[PDB]
Amino acid sequence: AGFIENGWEGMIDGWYGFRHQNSEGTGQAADLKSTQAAIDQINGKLNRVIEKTNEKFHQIEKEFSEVEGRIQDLEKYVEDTKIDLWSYNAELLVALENQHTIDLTDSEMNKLFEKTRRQLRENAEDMGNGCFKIYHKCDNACIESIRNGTYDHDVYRDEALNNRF
Amino acid sequence: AGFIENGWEGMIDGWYGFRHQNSEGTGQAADLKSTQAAIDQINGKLNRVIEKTNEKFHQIEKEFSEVEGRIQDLEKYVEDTKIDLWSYNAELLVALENQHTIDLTDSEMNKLFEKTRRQLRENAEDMGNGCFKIYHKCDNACIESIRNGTYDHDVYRDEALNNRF
Amino acid sequence: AGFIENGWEGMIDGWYGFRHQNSEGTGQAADLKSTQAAIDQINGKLNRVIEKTNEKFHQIEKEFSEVEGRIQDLEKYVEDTKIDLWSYNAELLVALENQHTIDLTDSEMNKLFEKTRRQLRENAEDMGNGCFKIYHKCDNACIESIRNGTYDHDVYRDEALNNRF
Amino acid sequence: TATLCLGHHAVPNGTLVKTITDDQIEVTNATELVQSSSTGKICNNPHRILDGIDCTLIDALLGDPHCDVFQNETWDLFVERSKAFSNCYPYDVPDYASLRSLVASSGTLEFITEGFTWTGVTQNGGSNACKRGPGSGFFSRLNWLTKSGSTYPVLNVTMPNNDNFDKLYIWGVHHPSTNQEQTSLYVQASGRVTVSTRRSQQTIIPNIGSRPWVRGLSSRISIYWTIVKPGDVLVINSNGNLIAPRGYFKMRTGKSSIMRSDAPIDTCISECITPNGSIPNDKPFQNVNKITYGACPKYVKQNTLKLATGMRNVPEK
Amino acid sequence: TATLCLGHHAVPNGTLVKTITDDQIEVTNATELVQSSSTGKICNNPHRILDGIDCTLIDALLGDPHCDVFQNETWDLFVERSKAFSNCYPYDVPDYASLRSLVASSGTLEFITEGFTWTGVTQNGGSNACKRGPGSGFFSRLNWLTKSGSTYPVLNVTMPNNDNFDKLYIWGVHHPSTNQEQTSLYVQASGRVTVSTRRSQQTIIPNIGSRPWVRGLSSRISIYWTIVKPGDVLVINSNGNLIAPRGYFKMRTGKSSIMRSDAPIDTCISECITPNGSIPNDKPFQNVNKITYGACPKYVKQNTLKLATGMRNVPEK
Amino acid sequence: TATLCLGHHAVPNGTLVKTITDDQIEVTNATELVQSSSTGKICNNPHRILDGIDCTLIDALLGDPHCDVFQNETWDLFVERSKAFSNCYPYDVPDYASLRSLVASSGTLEFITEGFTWTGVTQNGGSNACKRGPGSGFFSRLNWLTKSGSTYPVLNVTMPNNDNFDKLYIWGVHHPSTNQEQTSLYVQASGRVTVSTRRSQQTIIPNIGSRPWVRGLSSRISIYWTIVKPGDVLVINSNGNLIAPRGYFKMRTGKSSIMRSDAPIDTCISECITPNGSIPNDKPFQNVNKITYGACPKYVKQNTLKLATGMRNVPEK
Ligand SMILES: *[C@@H]1O[C@H](CO)[C@@H](O)[C@H](O)[C@H]1NC(C)=O
Ligand SMILES: *[C@@H]1O[C@H](CO)[C@@H](O)[C@H](O)[C@H]1NC(C)=O
Ligand SMILES: *[C@@H]1O[C@H](CO)[C@@H](O)[C@H](O)[C@H]1NC(C)=O
Ligand SMILES: *[C@@H]1O[C@H](CO)[C@@H](O)[C@H](O)[C@H]1NC(C)=O
Ligand SMILES: *[C@@H]1O[C@H](CO)[C@@H](O)[C@H](O)[C@H]1NC(C)=O
Ligand SMILES: *[C@@H]1O[C@H](CO)[C@@H](O)[C@H](O)[C@H]1NC(C)=O
Ligand SMILES: *[C@@H]1O[C@H](CO)[C@@H](O)[C@H](O)[C@H]1NC(C)=O
Ligand SMILES: *[C@@H]1O[C@H](CO)[C@@H](O)[C@H](O)[C@H]1NC(C)=O
Ligand SMILES: *[C@@H]1O[C@H](CO)[C@@H](O)[C@H](O)[C@H]1NC(C)=O
Ligand SMILES: *[C@@H]1O[C@H](CO)[C@@H](O)[C@H](O)[C@H]1NC(C)=O
Ligand SMILES: *[C@@H]1O[C@H](CO)[C@@H](O)[C@H](O)[C@H]1NC(C)=O
Ligand SMILES: *[C@@H]1O[C@H](CO)[C@@H](O)[C@H](O)[C@H]1NC(C)=O
Ligand SMILES: *[C@@H]1O[C@H](CO)[C@@H](O)[C@H](O)[C@H]1NC(C)=O
Ligand SMILES: *[C@@H]1O[C@H](CO)[C@@H](O)[C@H](O)[C@H]1NC(C)=O
Ligand SMILES: *[C@@H]1O[C@H](CO)[C@@H](O)[C@H](O)[C@H]1NC(C)=O
Ligand SMILES: *[C@@H]1O[C@H](CO)[C@@H](O)[C@H](O)[C@H]1NC(C)=O
Ligand SMILES: *[C@@H]1O[C@H](CO)[C@@H](O)[C@H](O)[C@H]1NC(C)=O
Ligand SMILES: *[C@@H]1O[C@H](CO)[C@@H](O)[C@H](O)[C@H]1NC(C)=O
Repeated sequence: AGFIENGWEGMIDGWYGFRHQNSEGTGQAADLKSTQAAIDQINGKLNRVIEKTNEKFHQIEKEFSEVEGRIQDLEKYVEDTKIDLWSYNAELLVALENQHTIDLTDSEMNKLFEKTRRQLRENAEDMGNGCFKIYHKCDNACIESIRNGTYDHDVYRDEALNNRF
Repeated sequence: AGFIENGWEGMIDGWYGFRHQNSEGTGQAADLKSTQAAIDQINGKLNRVIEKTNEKFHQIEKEFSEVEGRIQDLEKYVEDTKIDLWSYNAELLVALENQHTIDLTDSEMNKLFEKTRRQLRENAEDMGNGCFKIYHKCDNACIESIRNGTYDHDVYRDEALNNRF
Repeated sequence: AGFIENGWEGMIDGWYGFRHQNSEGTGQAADLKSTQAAIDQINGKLNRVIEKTNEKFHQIEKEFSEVEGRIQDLEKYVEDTKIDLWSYNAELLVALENQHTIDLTDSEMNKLFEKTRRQLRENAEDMGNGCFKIYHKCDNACIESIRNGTYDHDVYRDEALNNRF
Repeated sequence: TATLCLGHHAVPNGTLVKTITDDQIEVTNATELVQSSSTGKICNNPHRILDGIDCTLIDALLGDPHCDVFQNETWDLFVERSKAFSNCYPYDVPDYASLRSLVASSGTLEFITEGFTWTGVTQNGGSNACKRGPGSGFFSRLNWLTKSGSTYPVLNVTMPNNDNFDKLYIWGVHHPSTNQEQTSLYVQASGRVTVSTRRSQQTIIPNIGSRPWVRGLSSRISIYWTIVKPGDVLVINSNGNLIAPRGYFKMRTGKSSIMRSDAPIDTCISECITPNGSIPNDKPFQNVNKITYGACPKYVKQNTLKLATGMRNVPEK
Repeated sequence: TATLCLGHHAVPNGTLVKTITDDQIEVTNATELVQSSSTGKICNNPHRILDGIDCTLIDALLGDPHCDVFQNETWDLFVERSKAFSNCYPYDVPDYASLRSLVASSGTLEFITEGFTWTGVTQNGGSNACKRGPGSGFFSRLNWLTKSGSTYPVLNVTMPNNDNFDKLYIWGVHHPSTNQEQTSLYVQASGRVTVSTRRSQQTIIPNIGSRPWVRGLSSRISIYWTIVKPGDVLVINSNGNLIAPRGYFKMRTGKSSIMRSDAPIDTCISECITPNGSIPNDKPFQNVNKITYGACPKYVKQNTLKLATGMRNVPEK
Repeated sequence: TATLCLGHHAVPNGTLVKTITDDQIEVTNATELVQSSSTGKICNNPHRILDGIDCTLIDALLGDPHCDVFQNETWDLFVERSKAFSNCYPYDVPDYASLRSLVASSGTLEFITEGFTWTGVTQNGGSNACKRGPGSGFFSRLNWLTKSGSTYPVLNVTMPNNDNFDKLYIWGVHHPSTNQEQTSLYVQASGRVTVSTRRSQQTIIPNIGSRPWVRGLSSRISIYWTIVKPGDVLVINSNGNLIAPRGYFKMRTGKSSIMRSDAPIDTCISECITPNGSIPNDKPFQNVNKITYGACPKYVKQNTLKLATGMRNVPEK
């Protein structure tokens, strides 16, 4: 895909979208449904989904000015144990969350692509670069019909198949 | 997909399956191989895969009736630390397990779809609603052949391609 | 896929690759880009990505030769708590890491397949067994062109479409 | 042509679960992972449960007259009740909690009487604060030694451990309310009690004075203990105020413990005991209590956790 | 024909994050999950912050003349400073740390004077080591009892708890530098102090001898405490060296604590306090300190953790 | 036409791993994450390992005649052996475990002799229970003071810390077996030992009586310690039973520790030491022991954990 080859530095009205070329020239528009879906999943994740702030008050002493022996050794041990475990949880959590963010945003891109491909049916071919070659004249009203989910492939097959084969 | 648009409240003989319409009327049948595969993965997960019950006996005191000072402060601290960490593990684990259940069951649905699509080859088109339009007459024996993995696309291409193009 | 039906015990020059049959006979070659990508992800994961060795020195006593009462009970409790939590982390981590290894290597196989399918475009059909049937004569130079990403589908469509339809 | 539709089942009413990417997603089925309730009763199987009815473990250990039924008793779990009370000569146990832990984990009150010989003293003194039967009495496992005639010798007694197990000795020190009691009771202006082994020693000095009145007495007894290992020797040296051991408790290791609970005990089977009663152990987590015994679910803060047991539920509409 | 291209946005300069499969991947946006800095100041809201300026909590408890401003004071967090110093009769507190913890968590120095009657002794003795105003003095919550005329009776005083809360009593024991002080101060060759309740007792024996000189004195006072619950009784018995209580501190339970910090306090609002000052609590983790109070982020070793807030950044080229 | 087949490799014999969705899945390759074995030997590099052969750390500290080889010795790890034994005047250390921890973490027995002057007493007393050479002796770092002629004065000695480091003083108290020993040894019916600093004091009262016989003696010595910080002062006051310090141990901070092990030490290099011997540290987890020192893998319960290093293995058939 074209979305593997690169992203668009020129797209500022959304995260995912369409770019096109036809007889009326070129243009661009964001897809707001896939943009919002990716955003909602992320905003949820950045919030307190599996963790929250706990309020704590009186606790053990963590710093000492004197050498005491066994009790102090245990208090230090307990605190170091707690820190190592929370530091671990923080590494694993961030790597898992980042792994899921990359995967959900790549998936939203692929979903838009498959969604488009099945709307077009046999009237278009996948060029291997994130683009569909549409085999019939498709003007700006047609491109918007594809973009908003109303493209009717049955009014184009007679032309599109003649151009494909 | 049709499996995104909705599920079937009328399907009770399995989790995944087929519904069809042909010259003999309509019908429905569950796919038992994908149903069982999803079930086996889930039954494993609901079992002691990454966790088990531990048997514990004598332990520290966790409740106190008197104000003692340092030792009691440490005992409470140790127990609160343990609880916060296990409560965290429970949230992360359940959210991860649920994330994997949704993903494995969506994937089993998509696998059945791709499996069907390649059996049909060029004799059918993906309509974008979880359905394949079969371009040749396909009676109830044909539908079962597709369902049990024995459909021979080479005996239909001559008809199916004439109807597609 | 053919990569679901089986792997190749005869492939030793990489992890992923191609096998072919044409007018010049048969052959095999590994795909080094997908082989290295899978390896790099794994070598990273097998390294200290979310965990590292900590160096520890003086610590609490963990074994006792006498019955002491409360302090010893707390020291044992603290150590058992630590062990149960790290044992849990080890089970969850290994199962998650193995889940990701299987998923990334299955995905690299599917990526090579889709990559090949879009290079071939309409000049080949997916046979449902990890193989593409190429509908034009494709000699050893052609097969290498497909393998190294330089296949030009536009010089074959006139032949390939006549053989497909 | 024909249409072949692929899909999956749905249910009229699903349930909500949480995932990494979604806060609430409806699924066909979900199970509950937190056990949030108990039966309110403690099961007497498979574990051996010993209901201390009005006794604490220490009163049972010392031999309080109301706890005579617990002599040589065993348990996997000793259960203390909020109604428990003491009714004997007033006492204290420095580091009470450790003695309670030692005895609870040993799991037995098996007691073996030993031939200690105390000469020049009067043996078996009692009090009206610890009545046994119609008259005065004392703790059944202790021997209150007092003067004989007009004297009280220094007692020096040796009791070797030639056995193959550890012996637990319980002993104590009397604390008179006045200077006029200590010299009429054991004829000594300043008593001391020293108990020792080949590895450690404890020396206790009695403290004279009035404490608040408990059961008619302003005086107190302090309880101390020592453990003698095989090959070691117990030596007791005193010149007054000795509440002597009568023998030893046999120590054991194992699964035994102690819990505080007012829950009743019944004829049922359960591997997990909490102070709110027994709970099922078929879920990985519980939020019934933090205090548990046996094959129990992990304690968590959450009252509920739903684990999807199926796919997303998408109704037909 | 026409071309319809699908894609996603990119940014001129993205940021790197870590995943399970990749050590460094560039993303369009990422946020920071570790709070690594403080304002350097402690906020005085919403928590009640009590700056002990040159006082420690124990000096404020005992009544050191420089800490007279903390009488009947309350706090959610008591802040000790490195500049704090003592300036009164030299003292020690066995298990200092526990007393400091008890008072800090109670959260108050509310003190109620009680009608203790000490007969046959001289009340309110002081020292030039604890000047109050131009002359000698002592800790404001303690009463140093000495001989009266030529005698010192055994003091036996009873103070019952008929209230519905726990009472904390602070008392101590004097340790003279010489045999020539103890018999001129409280006419007694061997003093003892016994303080007791219906459940426990403490008996302290004074230790005669010279210690290093502190503020001109080679003598010391040891501080002890006891808690009397409703229905219980406080009894004090002594034949010399008693630094008597003047009443009790009212005990409370709650969110109160203590911290050591040299950070200044200001007019700002923050729920999380560390010894380096208040920090924001809008991130799940912090690496400012391990010592925290209030609604704080978890302490981690990492100085930074980046969480992707967007997709992979793939520049146009 | 032509056929182009895509696929991946397989191996004749793969290995099984566990995933989230599968309990056992065969993969081409897998590695082991738990180190389950040791060499049975302790490596003497890179850490400095000190084999106490028949000594414990405390006997080495005190100066037991068999431990004379450990004077002024240092270690990163002190290794105690099960064969270690004491052979000197019988002793006890209240809170033994804390002293053992303090010395072990300091990492040195460097000892500096100080000019303590003890007047009116006989210095350097010994016993046949601690023979040194052919005659009687004592612990090398302690000074047993006894009467001189017919008297024993109260000793009052001051030793200031004008250095820039902490000084550890080890001292003790003698406990005679009888009233007929204490008045012939240090002419005193009731001895006391008080050791103090500007911040704390310890007063010990000797306890007279026979203990079980150890090496021919029914008497005992108790060991106590104190730490003097720069600017502070050590003061010792006694009227009998003082086992005097001869100087101080220099305290240090660092990586030093102590372990109990019967494993031999050899000429190899390993960063991780367990009591079963050194182990490799190239795996994240180990199940060799819970007691570890240095750059060690985490201890887990599992004997094995397999991490896939490759893809699913699907044989040709
Ligand atoms: C989609 O776009 C076309 C062309 O602009 C318009 O006629 C049609 O009404 C739009 N449909 C929807 C659902 O917005
Ligand atoms: C599949 O179904 C057809 C039609 O019912 C039947 O003839 C065929 O034998 C079945 N094959 C298998 C493998 O069950
Ligand atoms: C791909 O292979 C063909 C046939 O061997 C060769 O002519 C061509 O130069 C190769 N291209 C690349 C990029 O290696
Ligand atoms: C779903 O549950 C609600 C109660 O929460 C009930 O009123 C409703 O009838 C149920 N619907 C179905 C389809 O079972
Ligand atoms: C759904 O799970 C519950 C357990 O919570 C079980 O009782 C019920 O039988 C399950 N239902 C189905 C449809 O499997
Ligand atoms: C307790 O067991 C010992 C075992 O020797 C026995 O001598 C003693 O009589 C028993 N006591 C009771 C109360 O059964
Ligand atoms: C000491 O005070 C108590 C009250 O607690 C009283 O009962 C007792 O008789 C008094 N004794 C003396 C020595 O006067
Ligand atoms: C039982 O659970 C309740 C919470 O509902 C708790 O307050 C109580 O302390 C528990 N039982 C006991 C006696 O610990
Ligand atoms: C990216 O950041 C660097 C500084 O780290 C700066 O020099 C460069 O100009 C920036 N590039 C863009 C496109 O903003
Ligand atoms: C990216 O995240 C930061 C927070 O670190 C935020 O301030 C910024 O506005 C975000 N930018 C975009 C493009 O959303
Ligand atoms: C402290 O509060 C008590 C409450 O009864 C009051 O009697 C006393 O005078 C108050 N002391 C100060 C210093 O305000
Ligand atoms: C004891 O030694 C101190 C020095 O610490 C000295 O000031 C004091 O006068 C001496 N007292 C006696 C009893 O000689
Ligand atoms: C503040 O942070 C620093 C680390 O930069 C730490 O050394 C210091 O101890 C912290 N503050 C206090 C007074 O604890
Ligand atoms: C696989 O291992 C078994 C022993 O567990 C051995 O007998 C068998 O020959 C091996 N097979 C292959 C193909 O290496
Ligand atoms: C498989 O992993 C092992 C380590 O357990 C390694 O020794 C071996 O060389 C690896 N084999 C392959 C095929 O990479
Ligand atoms: C130990 O070190 C000190 C350092 O001043 C030295 O005086 C002393 O003689 C040394 N002792 C031994 C046994 O080497
Ligand atoms: C005290 O008993 C011991 C035996 O432990 C004995 O050796 C010693 O001589 C006895 N001493 C007295 C005071 O009779
Ligand atoms: C060495 O491992 C064994 C378990 O096989 C354990 O029993 C033993 O205690 C360990 N070594 C030591 C001396 O701690």
